[PDB]
Amino acid sequence: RECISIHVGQAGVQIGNACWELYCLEHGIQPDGHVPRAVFVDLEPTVIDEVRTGTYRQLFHPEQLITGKEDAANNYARGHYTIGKEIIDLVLDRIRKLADQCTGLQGFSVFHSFGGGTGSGFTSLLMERLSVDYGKKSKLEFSIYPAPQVSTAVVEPYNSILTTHTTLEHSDCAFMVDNEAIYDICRRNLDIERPTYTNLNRLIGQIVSSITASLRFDGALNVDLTEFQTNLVPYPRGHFPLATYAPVISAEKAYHEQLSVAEITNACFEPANQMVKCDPRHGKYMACCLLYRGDVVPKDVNAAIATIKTKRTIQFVDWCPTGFKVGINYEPPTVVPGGDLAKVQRAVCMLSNTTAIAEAWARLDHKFDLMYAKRAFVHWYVGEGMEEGEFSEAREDMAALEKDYEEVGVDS
Amino acid sequence: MKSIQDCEPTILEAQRGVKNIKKQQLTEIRSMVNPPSGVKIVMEAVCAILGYQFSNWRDIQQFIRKDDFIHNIVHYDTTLHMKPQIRKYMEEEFLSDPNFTYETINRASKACGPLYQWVNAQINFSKCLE
Amino acid sequence: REIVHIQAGQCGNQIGAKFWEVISDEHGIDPTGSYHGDSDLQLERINVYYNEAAGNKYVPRAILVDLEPGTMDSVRSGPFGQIFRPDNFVFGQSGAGNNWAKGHYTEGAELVDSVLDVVRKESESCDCLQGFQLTHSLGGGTGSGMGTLLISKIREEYPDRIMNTFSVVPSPKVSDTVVEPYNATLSVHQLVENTDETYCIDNEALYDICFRTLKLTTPTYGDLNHLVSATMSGVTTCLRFPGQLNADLRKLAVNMVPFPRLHFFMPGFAPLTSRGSQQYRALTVPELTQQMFDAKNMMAACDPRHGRYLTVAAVFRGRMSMKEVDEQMLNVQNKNSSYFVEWIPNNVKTAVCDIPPRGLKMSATFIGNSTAIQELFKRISEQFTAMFRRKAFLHWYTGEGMDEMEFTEAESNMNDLVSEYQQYQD
Repeated sequence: RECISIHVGQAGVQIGNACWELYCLEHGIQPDGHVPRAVFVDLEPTVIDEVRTGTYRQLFHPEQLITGKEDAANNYARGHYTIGKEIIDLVLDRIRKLADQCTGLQGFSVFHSFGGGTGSGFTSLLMERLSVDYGKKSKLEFSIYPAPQVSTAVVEPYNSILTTHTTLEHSDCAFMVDNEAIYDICRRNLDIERPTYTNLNRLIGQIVSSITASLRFDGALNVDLTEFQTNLVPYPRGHFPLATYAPVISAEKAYHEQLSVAEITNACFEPANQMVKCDPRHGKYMACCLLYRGDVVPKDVNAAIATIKTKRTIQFVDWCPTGFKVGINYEPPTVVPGGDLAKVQRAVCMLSNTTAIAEAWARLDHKFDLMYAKRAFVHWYVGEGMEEGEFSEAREDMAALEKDYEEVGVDS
Repeated sequence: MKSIQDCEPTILEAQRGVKNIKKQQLTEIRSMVNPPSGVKIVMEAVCAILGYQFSNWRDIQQFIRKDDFIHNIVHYDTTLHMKPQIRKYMEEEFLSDPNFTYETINRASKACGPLYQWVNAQINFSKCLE
Repeated sequence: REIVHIQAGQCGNQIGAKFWEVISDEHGIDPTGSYHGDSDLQLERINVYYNEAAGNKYVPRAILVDLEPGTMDSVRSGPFGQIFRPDNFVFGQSGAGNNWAKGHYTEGAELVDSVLDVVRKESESCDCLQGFQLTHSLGGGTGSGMGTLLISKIREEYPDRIMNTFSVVPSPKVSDTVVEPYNATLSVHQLVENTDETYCIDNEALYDICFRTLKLTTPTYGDLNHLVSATMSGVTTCLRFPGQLNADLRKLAVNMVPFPRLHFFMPGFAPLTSRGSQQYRALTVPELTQQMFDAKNMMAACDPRHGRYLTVAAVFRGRMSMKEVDEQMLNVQNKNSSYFVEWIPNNVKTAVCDIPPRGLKMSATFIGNSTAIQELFKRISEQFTAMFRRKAFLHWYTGEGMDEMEFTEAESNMNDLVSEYQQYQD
């Protein structure tokens, strides 16, 4: 049943902030009735501060917007050890007043960001402290992960090679977006040239309502959070979908007759419409979840998938021969006024586990190398009670996750 | 013979100990607001070797930040072994801890080990009339 | 999280006087100290820069330091002079007796205490201290001697914050001052150990930009000063408004320095339009970068172009398509790919706050960390060595109780630092 959510980081709160709006619209909540069921954590006030003021003052009981007040770092170490340490407790307490406000949830949608103030490091220690206190539950993190070129910091590389080992072993399944790869979509398929961190967030707020939210409206052939952990993993390692959503188009490429079921599904495999610069052309897929929602009738799907099943550019991997799932829900997506998608009638979120993400792992491992290769920027981390270890071991580690996501290709 | 014997090739070893170090390694170190515990015990060990009275991190920043930190190191006595009791102190205090352990520190920063090697030399030569 | 001025010296007073002219105006504050703005947002963070006094007048937290005392009778004479609360002004009676040594043993060495006092009494009246901006020149009396002493006390009482220093370096070919190289060199050694973020501005580079980029006939020391303050509101203050992506003071610093030799930056502002001549309707973001990276919109000595940048940090601030920024920056990193350092892998650190500076519609400070700053310290160090070489003025120094040997020290030292910057000219 319903399911707490933790946004940590400059980013993560913004992501929330859109996303939480949509929700509330979705069930027809005003800006007041019941009360949201999640938390926002950060070491630097200003972001959360907007939230305390802008409409939606009400609609959180103010316990749960925990904000630090000291620095935000911008550098893991500090955020993990040193500063952040102070806040931990106090956060940890709310979700434990919040766990026991409700029965039988399944997990924690984390949204935390792989650059931002807090929030490699911090998250690192959070997902870790949850993992011991709630060893059982499900931990889906939607993380935002830094583009192959459009980096905006000079320690994106340090933070993200530090993060992997903390998320690898402790979050169940970690979703990836990247900012850069989102940009195309807004330009071409939607047709705006203003895509702020605020537009993209309106977008991810849609891909999330289709996992969870929507499942909770119960439709016809329903899929569920455990299911994943069976159907998308296929081994131990925390494996990582990439997300894709399907009919993205704007409100006057709307008129070009229906979006057939058949189409939208086909439109996903198109490596110019996914979300993470990677392109699946030489990836092998290994597992999909196509969740449809709106008027999609099982048969339709169960035909359209057949076509794909034979398209042969697109490779499934040998040692699986199956691999699908289908979500059909009702509830036809709902459309946030200050957003930009059409009144569609059905859309399709296929997320799927691919050896293509061998790509994404590369760039950052590469970037990093250059910088570590001199030592360069080290002193901001060393000096925060974080070590020379953590550098070496979080590369050597992540390399050795990267040979697995290749090896589990192709070898039958 | 023309030898001293007692710790002899330790004082030709302790000699590498001073010739290792590089100023830029200090400059980064002295900037470190709160480096790991592995740094911290080593710096308490230098402070004793130079014979500042014992300290703790806050105080140590205030001390190390000085102009003459690096200068005193470069100006120091490699041939000192003249009756410090800092030997029996440092041993009761530190050479009895296996976390005062070469490796941990040896990875620790760049060249923190060479500094540990330097301290170690200042102890293991201080065994001079044992 | 809130932060605390220190205005040492002649310039160091003078700039100040405009800066609080700016900053105040970005929060709708009268001369008196009472607020009259519009949008609550203005008033939300005053704390960074203020103190609330009873009644409702927010008095700026500064300290006004000087070893003579007509300075202060000018700062309070000003148009935005009431503001400070009198207790802050610490004058002396000597004169900026224009000898560094006299300002760093001797006359300032005395005065120090009547300043630290006001700093602790100020420091502990605010919540969470963030850092101190210390503004001053390597020119006059109090600036290089006395202020470079000052920090050595601060950085030992408050040994963790940051320390911005805005120094008005000794502008090579538009000098006064026959001792310059003595007065500079002695302080730069001291800066490079103990402040974590230092910004060199130079009067003739500063000049330049005002008759040709602006097209002003008569550049008053006052105008110039006025221009400097925009880069300093623009760095900090901005992030003490909301944002989009938001870097900040710790961050800005914490994204630059690739090793730890403090590293001195170079400000560049960005929509400068020459008055009547530029009401060509044309503001976006390709121009803002267009402008900014242009080697005649540096406020500081050299032209970037003989070296690299190591890090760059563009803090934009108005409405914008956050993409078109993020892109732009990219292009810039590719068109001039030649010299941008090929072993740091991205350079820009974009930040984007979110309110415009008053009349404008978006502005954007640049803080470049170039290796071109070899080419200032050579210049300076040259003039010194050459004139030191014949001991040649030495006595207005020796006699204040400092040796010669400091004059050696400082040079060597400081010269070696230039070496470092050239290693990454590779």
